[PDB]
Amino acid sequence: SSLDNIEMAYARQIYIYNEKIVNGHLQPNLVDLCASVAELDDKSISDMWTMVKQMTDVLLTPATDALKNRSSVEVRMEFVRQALAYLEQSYKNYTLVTVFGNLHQAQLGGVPGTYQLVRSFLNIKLPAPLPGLQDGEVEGHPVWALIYYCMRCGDLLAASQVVNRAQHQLGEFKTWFQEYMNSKDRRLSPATENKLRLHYRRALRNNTDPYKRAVYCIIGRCDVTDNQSEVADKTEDYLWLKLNQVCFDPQDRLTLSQFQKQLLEDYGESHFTVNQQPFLYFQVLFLTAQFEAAVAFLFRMERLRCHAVHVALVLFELKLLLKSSGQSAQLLSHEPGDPPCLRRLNFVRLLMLYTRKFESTDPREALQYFYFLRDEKDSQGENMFLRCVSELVIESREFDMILGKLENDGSRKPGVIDKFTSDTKPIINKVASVAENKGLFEEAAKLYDLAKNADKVLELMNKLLSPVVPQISAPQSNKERLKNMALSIAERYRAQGISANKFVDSTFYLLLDLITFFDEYHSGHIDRAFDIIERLKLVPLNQESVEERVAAFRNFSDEIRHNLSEVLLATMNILFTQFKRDRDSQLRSQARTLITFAGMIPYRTSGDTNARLVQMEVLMN
Amino acid sequence: EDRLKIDVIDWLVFDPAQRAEALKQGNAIMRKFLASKKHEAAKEVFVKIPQDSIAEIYLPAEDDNAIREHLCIRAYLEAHETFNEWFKHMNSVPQKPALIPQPTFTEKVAHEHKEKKYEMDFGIWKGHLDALTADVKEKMYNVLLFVDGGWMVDVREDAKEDHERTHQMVLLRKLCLPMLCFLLHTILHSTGQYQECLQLADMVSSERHKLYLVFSKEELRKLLQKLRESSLMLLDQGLDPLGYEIQ
Repeated sequence: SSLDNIEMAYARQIYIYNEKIVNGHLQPNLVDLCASVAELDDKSISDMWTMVKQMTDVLLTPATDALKNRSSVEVRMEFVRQALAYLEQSYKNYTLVTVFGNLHQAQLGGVPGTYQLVRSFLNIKLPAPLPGLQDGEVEGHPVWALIYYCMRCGDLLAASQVVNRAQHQLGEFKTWFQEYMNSKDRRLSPATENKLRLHYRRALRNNTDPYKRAVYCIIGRCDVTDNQSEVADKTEDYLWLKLNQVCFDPQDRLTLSQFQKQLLEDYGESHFTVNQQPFLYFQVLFLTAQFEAAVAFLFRMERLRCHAVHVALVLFELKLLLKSSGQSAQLLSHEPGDPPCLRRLNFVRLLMLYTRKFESTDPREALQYFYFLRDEKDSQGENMFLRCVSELVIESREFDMILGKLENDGSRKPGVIDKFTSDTKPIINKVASVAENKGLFEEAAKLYDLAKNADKVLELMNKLLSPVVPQISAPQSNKERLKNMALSIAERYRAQGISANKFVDSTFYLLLDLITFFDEYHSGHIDRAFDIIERLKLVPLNQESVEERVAAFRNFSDEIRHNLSEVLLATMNILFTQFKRDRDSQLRSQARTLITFAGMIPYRTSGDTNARLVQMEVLMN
Repeated sequence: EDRLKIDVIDWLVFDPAQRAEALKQGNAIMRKFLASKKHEAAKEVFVKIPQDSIAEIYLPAEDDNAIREHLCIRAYLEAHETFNEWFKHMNSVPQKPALIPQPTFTEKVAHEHKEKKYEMDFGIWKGHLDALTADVKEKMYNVLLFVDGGWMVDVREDAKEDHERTHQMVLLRKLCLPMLCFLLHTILHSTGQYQECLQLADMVSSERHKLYLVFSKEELRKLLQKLRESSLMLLDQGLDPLGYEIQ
């Protein structure tokens, strides 16, 4: 097996999600089905899916195009809020593990109020007082530190409580903050927003209290260039600092498009992967709505291929992933007729790479991933899922497992693909078609016979029999192994009343009779073998039938005319033997008949055959 | 391995400066196939040899013989191309009209016509036959009586030793000259030319060709039981064994 522990667990989860859609059940939450395995690994992966769920848990317009949802200002706004809510909660967990040694340890004693937690967080991260703080303290801590880390944790209420106990010190900041907490989308009114920004810009552009600076332009979304590096030293603190500063419809203003493009264009992977920590960059792209970038990026880490494919599937089963129309493009690209700030993922190629790894010895699991390509076609029109099953069968040669083995008793035990579509007639011909083009007739027959395509089964069975008609049928020979399959196809084609056009069909049952004629001839059962050839009315034995038999030879399958030479000789040698054992006249007359027939028929080795036939007739007299 | 050999010919034919080596090797290759009677094999090679090879090449003992051998081989092939046509025809004789005993007066007339049309076709199927018999015969005498030293027999005697080829040329004579004789006998007998059948015993025994040395003792007797058969039909006609009027 080519699948690692983690990859295998995901496969099982994707089998469920397929079993549900294959039986018409409720469309379960894919993101939940993937996070179910994440908990079996380190929290590096669990915290990823947590971000994936929260970033995709946005009210969408079902049955709407992918590009439309992702271009709409409506959806683009909720992404920023879902990310901020993740950066705030994520930071809140950092504040817990900073005070208590373990999340469990914090829980048993009880998670304290965000206010008392933050206070018990300031104790550690600033034990001694910084001399540059302003506006005094509140219950033993600087008022601005409390406000910042409370807003950072996302509890505006806890921050407003701090403000209520410092009404005299904070001046007019109270009426401004109380408006920020009330107004939605973390934005103030243009009039009041103007009043505070100008005040900050007036004489507080450079204040000795960094926490004061941070809060002001987090509330006013100002000084976008100043990264407030004094307080936002971590990467998440930067993302959170900026997403609280982005704006929507000219100076000192930043928008999501600029920010998202500004980040990866100027400070690409190189900047965010110098510490050899891959998820850091992924979180930067995913929490900025650049899902295709983050997916391709994370898909290149050979250790995190599994995770990047699935986060792509989630975005794909939620009409959020922007697929690349052309299949000839690179993995990541920007369509020419699209804005430059969005990118597109060649989803078809993405799955095709992941599959090649475990498609060789783990076919069942491969199909589960090929199903997601059911909705796509190629330039030639083939259904992508169907084509992927053809290529996977041509390579793996797993016919019984994937296509269903058709035993020699008339049964068709369904295969693994039967689960996904009930119309399995084309691919069985596709797979049968190539194997036919590769001279693998004995297989192409079994495959065509699996799809009950007798036109092709009998055609190929005619080719495999004609060479072996006069041969000696011996144990385990190529004659027995082909005759016995032909008879197993004759019964199942009569018991089920199946037949190809009379040309293909007539020749097929005719060869089977001839194969019996030589099997009796090679055994010495001369009398019995003579009777068979007489029924077939293939070789004339009375002079009257020569005219009609000669005309019939003209339109009989060349697979029959080929073996005419051996038939005449065996029949002659049959009469020849019976002569040495009135009757003499009758054999003599029949001997003549064979000669005149052979004389009027142009066929294989007519030279040596016509001569031998005449000699055997002379010895009779 | 058939293709390996028939394919090495196009490589030697491509370069006109090696036409003498292309022919020589073409001969060898066709000598192996002839011993197996692979005539479509031998001929598929025979066409690859440009039809104007002989003209251009113009002489070492190895080139005089290979030119002769090539034509010998063509004389042999053409003696099988025309026989298989002739033989194919011998086996396509117009069939007698079918009889409908107790006929209606309708079936009586359809049959008076089918019987009169057949008595036109059988005349032409002797017509086409005679012309395919006159032609296949000529070819069989071009091989059997090959001009200037017999078939597959070098005229040039100053080449360097090639036991493989030389013994391949003796063999080809012992496989194919008994076999061409027996065919010609079958052609002469099939067309009722019995007097001439018996005159195969002059051709063979002849000291001019010494064809009888290419025969095994068994093959001889067989040819002698073939001629005694033509003789019979000559008695049935009222003539002596050899076809001459009984005075």
